[PDB]
Amino acid sequence: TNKLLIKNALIHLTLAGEVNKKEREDVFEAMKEYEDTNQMIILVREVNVPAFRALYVVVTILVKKIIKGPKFLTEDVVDVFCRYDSGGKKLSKLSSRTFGVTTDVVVLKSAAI
Amino acid sequence: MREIVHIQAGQCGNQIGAKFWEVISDEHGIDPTGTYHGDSDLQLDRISVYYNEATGGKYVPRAILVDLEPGTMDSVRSGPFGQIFRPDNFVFGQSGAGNNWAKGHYTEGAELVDSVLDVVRKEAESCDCLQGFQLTHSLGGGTGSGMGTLLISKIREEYPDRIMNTFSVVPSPKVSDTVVEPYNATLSVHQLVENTDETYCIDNEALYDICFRTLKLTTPTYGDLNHLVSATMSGVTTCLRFPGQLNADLRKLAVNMVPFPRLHFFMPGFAPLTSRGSQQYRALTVPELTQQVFDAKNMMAACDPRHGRYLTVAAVFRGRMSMKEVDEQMLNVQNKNSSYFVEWIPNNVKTAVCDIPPRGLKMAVTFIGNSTAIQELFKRISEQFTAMFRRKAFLHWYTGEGMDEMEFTEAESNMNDLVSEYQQYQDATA
Amino acid sequence: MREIVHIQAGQCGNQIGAKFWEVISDEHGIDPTGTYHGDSDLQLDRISVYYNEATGGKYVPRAILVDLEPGTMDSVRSGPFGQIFRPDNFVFGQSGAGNNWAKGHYTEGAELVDSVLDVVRKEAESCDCLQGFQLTHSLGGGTGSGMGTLLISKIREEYPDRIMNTFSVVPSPKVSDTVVEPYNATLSVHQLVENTDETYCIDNEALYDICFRTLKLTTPTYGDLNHLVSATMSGVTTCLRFPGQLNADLRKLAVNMVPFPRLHFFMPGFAPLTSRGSQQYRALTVPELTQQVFDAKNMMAACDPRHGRYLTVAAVFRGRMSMKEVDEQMLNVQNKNSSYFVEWIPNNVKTAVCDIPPRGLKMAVTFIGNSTAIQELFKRISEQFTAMFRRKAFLHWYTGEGMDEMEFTEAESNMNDLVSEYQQYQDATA
Amino acid sequence: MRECISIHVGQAGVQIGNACWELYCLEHGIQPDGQMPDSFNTFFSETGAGKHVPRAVFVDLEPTVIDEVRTGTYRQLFHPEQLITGKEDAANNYARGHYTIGKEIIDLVLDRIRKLADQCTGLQGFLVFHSFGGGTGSGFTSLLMERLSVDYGKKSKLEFSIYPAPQVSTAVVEPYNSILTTHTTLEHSDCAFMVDNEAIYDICRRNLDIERPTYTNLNRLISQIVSSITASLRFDGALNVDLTEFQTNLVPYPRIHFPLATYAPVISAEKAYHEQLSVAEITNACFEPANQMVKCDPRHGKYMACCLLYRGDVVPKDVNAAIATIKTKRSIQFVDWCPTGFKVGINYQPPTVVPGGDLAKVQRAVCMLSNTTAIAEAWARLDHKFDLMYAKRAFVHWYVGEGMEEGEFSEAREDMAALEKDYEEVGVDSVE
Amino acid sequence: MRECISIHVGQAGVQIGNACWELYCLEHGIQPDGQMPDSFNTFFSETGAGKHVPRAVFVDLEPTVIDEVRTGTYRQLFHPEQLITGKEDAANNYARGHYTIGKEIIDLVLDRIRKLADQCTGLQGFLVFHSFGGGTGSGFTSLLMERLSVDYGKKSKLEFSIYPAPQVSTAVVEPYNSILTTHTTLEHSDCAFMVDNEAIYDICRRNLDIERPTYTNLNRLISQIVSSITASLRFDGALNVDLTEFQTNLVPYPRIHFPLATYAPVISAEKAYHEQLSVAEITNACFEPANQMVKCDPRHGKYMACCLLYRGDVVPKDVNAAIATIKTKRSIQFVDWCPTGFKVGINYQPPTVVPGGDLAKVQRAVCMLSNTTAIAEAWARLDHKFDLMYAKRAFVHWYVGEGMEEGEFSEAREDMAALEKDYEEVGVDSVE
Ligand SMILES: CC(=O)O[C@H]1C(=O)[C@@]2(C)[C@H]([C@H](OC(=O)c3ccccc3)[C@]3(O)C[C@H](OC(=O)[C@H](O)[C@@H](NC(=O)c4ccccc4)c4ccccc4)C(C)=C1C3(C)C)[C@]1(OC(C)=O)CO[C@@H]1C[C@@H]2O
Ligand SMILES: Nc1nc2c(ncn2[C@@H]2O[C@H](COP(=O)(O)OP(=O)(O)OP(=O)(O)O)[C@@H](O)[C@H]2O)c(=O)[nH]1
Ligand SMILES: Nc1nc2c(ncn2[C@@H]2O[C@H](COP(=O)(O)OP(=O)(O)OP(=O)(O)O)[C@@H](O)[C@H]2O)c(=O)[nH]1
Ligand SMILES: Nc1nc2c(ncn2[C@@H]2O[C@H](COP(=O)(O)OP(=O)(O)O)[C@@H](O)[C@H]2O)c(=O)[nH]1
Ligand SMILES: Nc1nc2c(ncn2[C@@H]2O[C@H](COP(=O)(O)OP(=O)(O)O)[C@@H](O)[C@H]2O)c(=O)[nH]1
Ligand SMILES: [Mg+2]
Ligand SMILES: [Mg+2]
Repeated sequence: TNKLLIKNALIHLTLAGEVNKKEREDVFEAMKEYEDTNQMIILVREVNVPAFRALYVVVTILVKKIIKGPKFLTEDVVDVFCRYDSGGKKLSKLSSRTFGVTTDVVVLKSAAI
Repeated sequence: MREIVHIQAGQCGNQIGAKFWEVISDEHGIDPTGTYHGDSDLQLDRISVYYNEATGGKYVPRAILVDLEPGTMDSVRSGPFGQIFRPDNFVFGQSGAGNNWAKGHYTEGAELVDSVLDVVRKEAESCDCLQGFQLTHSLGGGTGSGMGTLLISKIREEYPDRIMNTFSVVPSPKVSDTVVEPYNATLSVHQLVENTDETYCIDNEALYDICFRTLKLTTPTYGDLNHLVSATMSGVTTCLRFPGQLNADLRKLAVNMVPFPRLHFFMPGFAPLTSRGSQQYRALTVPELTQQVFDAKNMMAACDPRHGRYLTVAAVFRGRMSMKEVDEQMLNVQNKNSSYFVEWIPNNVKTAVCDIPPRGLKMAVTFIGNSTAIQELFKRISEQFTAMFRRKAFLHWYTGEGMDEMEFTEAESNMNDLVSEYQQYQDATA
Repeated sequence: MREIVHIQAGQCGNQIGAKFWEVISDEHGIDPTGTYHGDSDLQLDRISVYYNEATGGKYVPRAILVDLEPGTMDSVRSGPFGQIFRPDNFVFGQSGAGNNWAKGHYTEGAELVDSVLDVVRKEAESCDCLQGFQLTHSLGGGTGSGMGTLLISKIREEYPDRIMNTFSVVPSPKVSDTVVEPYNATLSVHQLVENTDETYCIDNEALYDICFRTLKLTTPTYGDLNHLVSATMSGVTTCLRFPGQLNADLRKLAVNMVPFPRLHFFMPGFAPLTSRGSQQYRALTVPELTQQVFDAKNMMAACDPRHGRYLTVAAVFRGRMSMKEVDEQMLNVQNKNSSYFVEWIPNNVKTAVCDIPPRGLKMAVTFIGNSTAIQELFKRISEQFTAMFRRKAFLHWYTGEGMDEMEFTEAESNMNDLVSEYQQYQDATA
Repeated sequence: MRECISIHVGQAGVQIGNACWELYCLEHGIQPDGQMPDSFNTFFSETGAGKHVPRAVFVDLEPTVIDEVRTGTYRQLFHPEQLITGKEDAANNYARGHYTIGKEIIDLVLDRIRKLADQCTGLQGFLVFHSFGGGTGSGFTSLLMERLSVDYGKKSKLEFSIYPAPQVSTAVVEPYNSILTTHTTLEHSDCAFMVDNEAIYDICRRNLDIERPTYTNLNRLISQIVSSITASLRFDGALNVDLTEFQTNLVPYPRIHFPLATYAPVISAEKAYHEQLSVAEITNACFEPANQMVKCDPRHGKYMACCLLYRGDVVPKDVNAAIATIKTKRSIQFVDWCPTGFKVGINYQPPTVVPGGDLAKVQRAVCMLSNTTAIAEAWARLDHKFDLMYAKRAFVHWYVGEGMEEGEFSEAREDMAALEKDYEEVGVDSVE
Repeated sequence: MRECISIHVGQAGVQIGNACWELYCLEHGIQPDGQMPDSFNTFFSETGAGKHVPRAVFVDLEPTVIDEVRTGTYRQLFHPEQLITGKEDAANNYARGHYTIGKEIIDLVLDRIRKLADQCTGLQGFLVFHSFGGGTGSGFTSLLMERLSVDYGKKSKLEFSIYPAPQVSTAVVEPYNSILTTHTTLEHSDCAFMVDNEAIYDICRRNLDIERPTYTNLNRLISQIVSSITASLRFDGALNVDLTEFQTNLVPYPRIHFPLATYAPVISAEKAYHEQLSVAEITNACFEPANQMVKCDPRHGKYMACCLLYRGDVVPKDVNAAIATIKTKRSIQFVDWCPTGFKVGINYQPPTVVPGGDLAKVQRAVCMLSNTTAIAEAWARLDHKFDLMYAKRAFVHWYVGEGMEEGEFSEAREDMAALEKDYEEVGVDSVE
């Protein structure tokens, strides 16, 4: 999997600090019964400010829903397809429009909302 | 134009203000006498924002000094930068407050208010265009919490459409250097939230760690704590009185910053803060000046910013730099702190740049926070007020000086409503 | 770009690194202050692989110095090349581990660990593009085996897609300078085989013979054992920061080298090693530097290379030479050692050439071995572990510091599985 | 002959004007003192004595940047009755620049324009320089378009509006000053230009290798674009364009009049070599997302109409060669109902370099002006800020107690609600 | 005219090109600063000002060797947008040059090529220089033949692959980076040249009496061979050959397109005397095992289609006399089905000596590009190295954890399983 890439990104870019300690501790154990799933991706509202809205899984081609947000993902509704950089805790924008083994950070579209 | 009258108060602010005019006279090259020795002619282009000019090229600080004992006023008049003031402006009584909000507002405050407001009226006529009044006091004592909040309940009566920034040195959480500071604060916040547009709430305990951890000192005297506070006091209004690439004043730092008519409690911050020998190990760059600011250990208010969320953030810079570096770094620290910023205010980073650094540095940031991180500061005061009211200790010094017991229940339900607005109208994210 | 953060820990790793930064300052022409005095501008091409560049042209090492008592920290700060570091980096405790793996990982290490990882986080953001982390410690002691392997159980939780080379000065076979070093090592190899990509294991006994036999010295001080170790630490990364013909880095010296995800325990080797007066008896040539390397009496790990077999071989050369002589001699030593290499890996010699020699010589070779000949190093420790656990000597210092007796059963079948994987997957020939 | 006056509202207008009126003095040999060592009689009504003075009004409410003009390099150039100061700024309060303070000095500005508007007879157009951010650049244009479209009405008016960026923000009520002015400036403007803050930094970093630019250097790249709209009023050309022509060629409806500028070539002095700069080369540089000056993907929407204001030694056949390449391409897709929406103007003067400036000395240039569909996303942005900063009624009491009814805010979104549907209306194709 | 661009993937592609682009500047009088004190319009899209800049794309993932080009002798020559750097190399990992890092800047290369293919209309071919060793070399190339054979498709494409040497080796996964790229580069290349590292040391030691060569002096011999293929484009000859003519005569089947160079005279300066250099002398020098730049015995297998590219002072009668000797000789045995598989190109210009170089100034040269059968043993070699490094699953976890299925490794040998049989399928003689 890429389990250390998402779990590091949960408490350093998306849900970080004393404010949302109710929030992220609720969603560690929600994906504890999961994460044997070979890939999980997160959702981000804007590339301007990376904030958490949805944690998703990819079960082997269909994106299931887990804990707010839509249920299935297509190539059309998602604007960018990014990669979590570990060195500077920012978002590496991948050039691949489709899915991949590596990508985790996605941003939806206001036309899909 | 756009003059500022600098009303002082209390034992605290008169020793802050004794250091603040030491800061301002050096930026404009002013001696202890009152003449001019500055290098840049850009100094005297806006010397009339603080300094009325008199005969012989002398300048006087537009400053009104208020006390109830002749104690600190005798110290400042004999101290350095003491002869520069006007001997008419020194207003003082003889009874002395002596740590009593009941005395500083009714017993002695409400008898020597007209020896002050006439001198205010003299200086409002000295103004070409009245901009706003700044007051320097403390919620802890008796004079600065009693006489100041009487004058704010008189100035907005008389000058209702001018901005009123107050400095109130908030009592620290751990040590209590006043036994009735839960009674000199709660009876002042009631008077400040209805008649002040902005209040630069500054703690003490957080200001010692900056002297300990960051400056790396051993013996922090008050001459090196107010020295750091007056660095921030001039950092607000320096964008007014100097040419900048992106200009700002007291009003632009009021309109962009106050969303609701009650939530106007600011927690400042300053950078760079070097050491004496460790000054030559860090790079003096805009990505380095900003990352110093947005931590917790360089907030002058002793409350955790990671508890509670920011609403509006001002970053008044100084010095000459590159605007892309600023616009990049106001994003880069907004990317990683995006969990801390609030949802329903997008692009909540106000920016302003000057073109003159402080005298000796190369570049400097002055930070003006506004968070829900100060909800536990008032939760602390409203809980110390709760225990001392149930035993009703220390009550006979107030009731005997003309004050009712329901007024202590008025302010406690007042502040516990205001703590809820940092919780009701914080997490409303539609 | 491609920055390297140099964490130091323990008493040993700090004294190694205090000689290693003496090396790097001299290749790049850095004074004791931190300014520049080098001759060739090729030093400053990749000067940002180890150095945050501060103001005034000064450079500071990207170095984080960790200890649990200020004994060695007071030595290095008052020693030579001591002022070059950052006084923010010197994070240290007060209690001291004192030869106790259970103290430096649970008791004292697991309380002041977040005072280190903030400065680690601060320097990863100082990077332009993070390449990897090099830790310098020793398995024998308490701090370098307890505090260090705690940090690898934190950094891989934080920086999982980077490379983590460690130097761990292994206890020598014959003499033991620590009573419970069979307990400081077996509880550390468990914390290195799952979390480090490569590990340059160094024995002590082999490093005394080279000072005795080949260098021909009488009194080998630690200032001349680490001096021979620091010649190798800057023998690996010198292809990453200098323009060579066939370039290699910290990653190409990991992908070509580590066939299975567990067998990453290396044994270095340096040449030429002259004497003080016997240098004028040998021709300084490429067929002469190679034949010095592949013997037994110039391996820094005290294990007989003829016992067991190599899997892979890396021979990082330095200095300017001819690429046929390299291609010939790497063939030639595989002719005569054709029974000492392994069958099922053909062309098992990785080679790279730099174009700048060490300052003063003409050419130098940094050999990076990899063999099954380190199976008896672990057969030695896990047999010393076996008797001292049967009588369960020295057990109450660990049980009383937060540890169960099952952990000595976990780590014992751990290493006895590792020795079998140098025997199960050694003689598999097809 | 034909004369046009310039108005500089707010700080962003004045500091741009400090860069414009440096450039026009250099393009004609005009000294900073108004001296010079006949086509330039459009911007400079001269004295009978030997001195040219500009046709400029620098209105401002705070006296900070005006005193930097009165003490700057161009002290002697201006007539000091033009430089109009004030007392206290509107200070990012929209009702403090349209109601409270700007009403006090509205007679001094209009009467000073009234003296300039009867200095000649070819009163051509209006150049207004302002932003949308602050309280003057959008709070005093909307009053000054209210007056000058009642005094004159039948003229042509140009607004060079600095656009509020999607990423970079130096204000907090930055959407509480654009929706308020678009209630007013929509139905009385002619052609409002959009220039973005963010998209110039991508052009200053990548295409110039300047990593640390300044607002000195951003304002040069807007002064060059302004000096190519009015290039034909100052120089003889093959195919001249007029300010009375841009209202006709580029405004297909009484609502949609929002073009986004585009300039080429933007390359440094060291990269002024190494390429050949044909007009087949410099035209394809304009039609890429690498050279946009609004942060929008142009390959999302469709170009309705375009324009190409070439200048320098340009061969008019190769223009016709370079255009015919474009319309037969895959990515560039116009709207179906427009036959072909180009409009080409060749002028005979190369752009002049500024000393100590960024740009190299090139021979040919282009100021593409494009009224495209894809700015609708940039208008969908500043409704979403109004969607969230108004359900909680943030920052409203600074507006209500300054001569402004807060029932107007539910009305001004319906202005923008219709305008977002109009780009969706025109962008689809009328079948049958 | 007829223009051909050159892509230099990997370090070995760059360092060969560092020796190539020294030679084209000398073979035309071009200074290193792009100056000169009409046939050279095939690699040098010149400026209108006097400067010639090469048609070359240098791509690399690690910034080391690019900074040696950006500080070398040819600093001023290149257009600096061509020099595409990266951040961190693929580092002998195939799935780090095709999935992880190569996908980052694949649009930075293709869009930069996109602004070169629209500089001339005679887009002739491609010259991808790359090795098989490194992670960039055969890992970023196989993505680029994927992309350019979908953009262009119908063009002609040429590789110059530094072959992994049979006995000497400087990597460990060097038999992994070739079997993985041959799954990808086979169905998109059209003539992939094998040049061996080991066989050049046999020529530099023996035929030159230079005992200590360098990669400076092994690249000179590959720079002379590339300047013997494109010599007919750059000069006038009696019997010219073109880069569409190589792909027809040399590819007898859509799989087998693996030729190997050969070059005579490789002799020193002291032995430039003592013989006579007739074209019947040096022709037999090409057909010796002592002048084979792949370490294989040519007298084991057969030649399917040789090709001789003479140049300099060459008389075409003696060529026909030299060929008439060869087909009657005993050891050289062609294949039965081919009638006669020669293809001769006589050119006029001699090879020019490089100053400080190895070779003498000779009058004539030959680049025998033989497509032989005997390279099948060299493909039988890298199936033996694959299998003993796959039954133990050596080095697999550095591939699986970088975006690569480990079921694919049982398939790329099945690619080579058919291709090993095809040489044995064609090399036999069809009876009846
Ligand atoms: C006049 C002259 O040329 O003197 C030489 C010298 O004579 C010899 C004998 C040196 C010398 O080495 C020793 O005496 C020695 C003593 C104890 C342990 C190791 C070495 C030399 O000290 C060492 C020194 O090496 C360096 O300067 C390298 O840069 C080296 N630097 C250090 O080790 C170093 C020493 C002190 C302080 C800081 C650094 C190095 C090697 C590898 C990687 C990085 C740096 C050299 C060439 C010289 C002297 C001075 C005598 C030799 O060693 C090295 C490492 O170069 C020993 O055999 C070589 C051959 C050298 O010719
Ligand atoms: N292009 C450009 N924009 C600028 C420059 N300086 C400031 N701006 C923009 O100006 C906008 C702010 O508008 P202002 O006119 O200054 O505000 P105002 O309140 O109306 O006027 P003042 O308060 O009197 O300065 C911001 O969006 C800035 O990006 C500059 O040099 N160039
Ligand atoms: N003929 C020749 N071969 C070279 C030269 N430089 C390197 N090589 C060969 O290149 C092979 C190594 O693979 P490379 O592709 O060059 O490595 P790289 O291009 O740096 O790729 P990465 O480092 O993995 O990104 C070895 O066989 C070297 O002998 C050179 O100048 N000439
Ligand atoms: N920062 C700062 N705080 C001060 C100083 N002097 C007093 N204080 C604080 O002021 C509070 C006491 O109030 P004080 O002003 O002296 O009493 P008052 O004269 O009745 O207003 C305590 O919290 C003190 O720590 C000073 O010079 N600097
Ligand atoms: N090579 C080398 N080994 C050292 C040095 N100092 C200590 N050691 C070795 O380190 C081991 C003791 O560990 P130590 O690091 O001092 O204890 P710790 O501080 O608890 O990690 C012994 O095997 C020593 O021989 C030194 O300077 N050089
Ligand atoms: Mg302004
Ligand atoms: Mg490489």
